[PDB]
Amino acid sequence: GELGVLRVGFTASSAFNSVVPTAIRAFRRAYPDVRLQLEEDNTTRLADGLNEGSLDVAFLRPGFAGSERFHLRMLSEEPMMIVMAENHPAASYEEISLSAFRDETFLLFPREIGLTLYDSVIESCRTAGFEPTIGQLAPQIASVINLVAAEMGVSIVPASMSQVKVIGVVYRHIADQTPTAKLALAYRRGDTSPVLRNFVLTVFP
Amino acid sequence: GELGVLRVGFTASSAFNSVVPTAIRAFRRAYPDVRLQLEEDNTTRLADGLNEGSLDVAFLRPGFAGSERFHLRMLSEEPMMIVMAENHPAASYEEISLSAFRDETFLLFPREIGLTLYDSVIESCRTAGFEPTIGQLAPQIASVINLVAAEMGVSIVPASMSQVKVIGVVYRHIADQTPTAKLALAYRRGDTSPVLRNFVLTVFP
Ligand SMILES: C=C(CC(=O)O)C(=O)O
Ligand SMILES: C=C(CC(=O)O)C(=O)O
Repeated sequence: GELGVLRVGFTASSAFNSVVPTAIRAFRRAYPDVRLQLEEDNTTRLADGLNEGSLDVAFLRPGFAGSERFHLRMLSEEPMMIVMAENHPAASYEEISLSAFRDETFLLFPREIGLTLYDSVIESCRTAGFEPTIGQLAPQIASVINLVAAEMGVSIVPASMSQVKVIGVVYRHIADQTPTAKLALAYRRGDTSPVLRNFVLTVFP
Repeated sequence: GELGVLRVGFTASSAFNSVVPTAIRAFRRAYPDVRLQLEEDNTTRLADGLNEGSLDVAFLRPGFAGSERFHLRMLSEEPMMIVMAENHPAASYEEISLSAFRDETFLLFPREIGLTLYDSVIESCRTAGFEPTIGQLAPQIASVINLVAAEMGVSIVPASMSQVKVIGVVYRHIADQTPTAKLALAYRRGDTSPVLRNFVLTVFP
């Protein structure tokens, strides 16, 4: 499996986690004659792509319905952080608890694209003792961060999204809970393709 | 047109330009009873969405084939910048000329999603006197930046993408040419909807 093409998907936020570019670069160097066709889409779409054979492997968020039909190998777990406007009152706090936002508007992406990550944001607020008020939905976490800059609310994001230094936003660690965003390598059961095997073994030497 | 829904599209990179969140927030405050349905997609898809009626207005890049069928109002022009790995030899230069990359690999997004921006990157290199070697394609400019962090090549991006401070990349202004990335508000000709009118007049008071 030194020649051919591999269709590799990942979520938009997952690309900001170092494991994704690290794996892509490592595979390209070890197997230069395998063309990587890269697709950026959310976990719901990536799982469907794996199921229908339009993707060969994906960096996605584990836990979705039917995930037991695929192989899932954990690649990164990272804390979740609050993103807020620089002038938000909580930005002056020495320690940030989620209860400070019990009456704040949360911006999010539409649940249907990534149920597990969306639900983990809601449950984080529930663990802090409140039902969050969800305001404007935006398509991706980067889109949400840009609306946070316009003071439309706050959000909770994978820690690696703190690289997205939109002017006028700040990222803070959460004093509660330690909610975590998870990234796994996903691929079909009983797909014995040697190219896929070479990719999986590159990601997990 | 104080009630209803407006379907608003924008490209993933365009959200990092302040005009997009500024306009969305201003409209939401002036017309709270109009629901904004936000879609993030590239200029090719946004133009098709406007044509088929699945979008009402878009922040897109002007110049595409058939653009004369729509209204296009310029909203922002910004310089384009080089994004490269922090350890690239040109990162030490006092002034950055595109000819320094004449033998470097350029990473880009697939041309079909945004012909005008893609072609402006190629022509920038041509104006500098070389045909660029295009390496790995990634789906969006943010995806490309993350691969630049893995030292897979360099790219040219709208200046506002310099907010995307992926660890291990740097952004530099270009000594040549002044290549510019353009953002326009696009909507259908002869669409007399009062909600759309209210949005357009919010963006251009
Ligand atoms: C918005 C999401 C959630 C998902 O696709 O699982 C992401 O960027 O990872
Ligand atoms: C990749 C592009 C080009 C386009 O969609 O016109 C962008 O993010 O703006």
